[PDB]
Amino acid sequence: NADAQFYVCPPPTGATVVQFEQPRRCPTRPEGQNYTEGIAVVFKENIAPYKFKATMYYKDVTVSQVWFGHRYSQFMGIFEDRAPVPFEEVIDKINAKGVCRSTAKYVRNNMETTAFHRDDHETDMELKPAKVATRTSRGWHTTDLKYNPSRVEAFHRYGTTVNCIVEEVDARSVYPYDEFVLATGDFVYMSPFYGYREGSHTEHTSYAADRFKQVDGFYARDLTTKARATSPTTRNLLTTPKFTVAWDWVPKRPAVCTMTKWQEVDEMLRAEYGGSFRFSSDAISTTFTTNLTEYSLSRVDLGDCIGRDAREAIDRMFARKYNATHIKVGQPQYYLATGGFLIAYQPLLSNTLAELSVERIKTTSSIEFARLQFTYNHIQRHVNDMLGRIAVAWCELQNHELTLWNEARKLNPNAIASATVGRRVSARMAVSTCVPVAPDNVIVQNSMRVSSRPGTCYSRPLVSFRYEDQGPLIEGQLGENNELRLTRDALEPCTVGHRRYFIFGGGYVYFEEYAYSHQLSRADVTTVSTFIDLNITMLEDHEFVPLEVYTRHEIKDSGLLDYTEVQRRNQLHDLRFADIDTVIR
Amino acid sequence: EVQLQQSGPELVKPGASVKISCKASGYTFADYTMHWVKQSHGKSLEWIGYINPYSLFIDSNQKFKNKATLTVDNSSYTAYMELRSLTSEDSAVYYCARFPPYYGFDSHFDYWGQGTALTVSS
Amino acid sequence: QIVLSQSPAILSASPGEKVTMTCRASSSVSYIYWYQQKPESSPKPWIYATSNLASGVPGRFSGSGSGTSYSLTISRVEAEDAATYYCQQWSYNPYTFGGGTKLEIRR
Repeated sequence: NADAQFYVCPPPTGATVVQFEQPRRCPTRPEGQNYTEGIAVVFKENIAPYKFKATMYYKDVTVSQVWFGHRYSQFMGIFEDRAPVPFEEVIDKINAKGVCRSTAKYVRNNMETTAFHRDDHETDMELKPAKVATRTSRGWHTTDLKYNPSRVEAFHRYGTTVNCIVEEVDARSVYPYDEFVLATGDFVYMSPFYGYREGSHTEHTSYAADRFKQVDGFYARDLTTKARATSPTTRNLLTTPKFTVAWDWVPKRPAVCTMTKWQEVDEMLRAEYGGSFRFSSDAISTTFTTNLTEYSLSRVDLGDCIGRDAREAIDRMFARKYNATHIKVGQPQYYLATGGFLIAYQPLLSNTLAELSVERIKTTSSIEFARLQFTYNHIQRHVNDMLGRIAVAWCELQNHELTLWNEARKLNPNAIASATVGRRVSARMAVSTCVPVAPDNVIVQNSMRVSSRPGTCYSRPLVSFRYEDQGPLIEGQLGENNELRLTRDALEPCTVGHRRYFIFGGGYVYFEEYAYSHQLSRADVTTVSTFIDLNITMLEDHEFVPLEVYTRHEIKDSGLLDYTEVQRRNQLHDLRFADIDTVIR
Repeated sequence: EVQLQQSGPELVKPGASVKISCKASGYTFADYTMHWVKQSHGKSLEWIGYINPYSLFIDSNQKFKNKATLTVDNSSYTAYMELRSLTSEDSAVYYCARFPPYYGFDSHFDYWGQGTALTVSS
Repeated sequence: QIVLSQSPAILSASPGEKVTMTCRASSSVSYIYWYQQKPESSPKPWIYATSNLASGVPGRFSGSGSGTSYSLTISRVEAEDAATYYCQQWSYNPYTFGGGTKLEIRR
């Protein structure tokens, strides 16, 4: 056994004194974030159109040209036109009696043109309901057969059909609400909110003033039930060159909003640090980030829905959970969050604690940054709280153990100083140190008996050793941890049953009845551990693959009919099926 | 031609009620609105309100809510204005006027009555 | 109630002179409407839809304006053109009339 050295240091007497470090100032725990309990309503940018109901009144005018051959008949042309019903026929025939006259009279291609149904005299025809289709709105018409002229052989003849159609349609408008489109596909180049009264004349129109009338005190008569309505309304009636549309006039402000309510958060926590507010919601797992200054709702164009929906939702959420435990402090506050979110926040305070330029906000489509800000902060605050508690406990343990190190210096100053300097040293209020030389190739005697005085016998093994090989064998005595002392001064009385292990160079030497028996390895004695185990493993690497529930090619294929692809096929028809180059003379 | 014959009781007691009429002739009485205005001693013209003889819809000045009520006689082609609780400031010339039953650019008082002159005194 | 201040309160004119009378509104109105009242007689329609001339009025009258500012002009003033002229609006409830502008002829 030679993996361990041996050591000789003299008596420590010198100016090299050393002291232990005194207790350190342990760190203070971080105080913690102060929150404000509160109620929030979160708003996004409105992307939905403004939707309203309208009624179309038009006449399908059809004039056909038939040539009558000997055996057959051939259409030579079919002319289809859409004629608007006049204002006076909507009010005094259709809304009044449920009838429409059999003559269309209208201006077309800068000419007043008239058309009689079946080329017959004018009569009033009853509007009857249309044939039912699924997922269609209601409709009414006057005739269901086309009129074609009767046969006179080898002549061209003409026949006119007039069908008065009334249709209910859905109408859609998008900001700045200068136009709207109907369910037919027909644009109307007038604001839905246009009118002659109540200041509405500032709204857009691109039609002449004789095309627009308003009827106050309008009572709608249902065309199926034949029932007149009980409450009046103001109707806008606009005659276009193809149809006349009718709709209710409403004021623009309580109908339209630039924002729309997205989330109602009953428990919204507000924290202030770093010159910002952090609005955390534990239910939807988001944190929003805003500046300290509130946002003025006078900066939002068409933003009257925001204060209405906020005050209504806050009062429900206060009257559902916070009824007996909290009070509202102040009025609702408005904040613009990063990503384009408007937050209406109502601060609360518990009953225990109560001792004393116009513009458009653009929202992002991905809330994932706010949900990553939540999950990061929730893990960060927990790992900083736990590792800070370990750091205050590690400092307190290392200060508490210093008392055990002061009582152990006086017992064994050799081993305590050699454990706190970093090198084996000798030591003997301060402590004075000395560095040993390191010898090896030591021989041990076989007798622990003092021959001079037979009634005594040495406690520790006798050794003989050499500093280097050119030096004499120095007589000494084996000490603690392979320290070979220079004096033979460890005496003790001789007893019975004497049995000893002593550490001798990487293994134990065994003496029985003051006589050398045999040397051992350390792998012979049973090892007990002073140590407390702690098996910390590392967190392994993980790879995040791209993952989507629908690719962008899937969301575009979800539509039934693609306008770019149908027009690309249809306009290639003469390049596939005709010849556009040849001219016959 | 179009004429609005307007006659009513002209001398009345304070704290009473009077009914002015405006007989219409020369046009269909049911497809125009009948309006009423007030001209006190040449100071201004104040609009009272109107009535549609067909749908019986009424839109009125809120200044005259506790003062005037409007009605029609469809069989007689006459409109009526009833002025209750007559004080002396009600003494004025009251006119009747024709107007279209819609709001266009053309819509204006195109025919008038001659005016009944009311006097609240003793 | 919307107000129609109608300046001047009284204007004097010599026969042949071009004169003008204004009507300015408190809020914006869609159209303006003019009426003529001679004493012991009803008002008669004079100018409708800010520019159009009523049935039987002379071509020497013209109107102009939009929004909150309106005007009535005579190219050469005759002696029968001597009455009060009222501007009125119906864009708001109630319909209101202006204060009137009295036209006096010089001799």
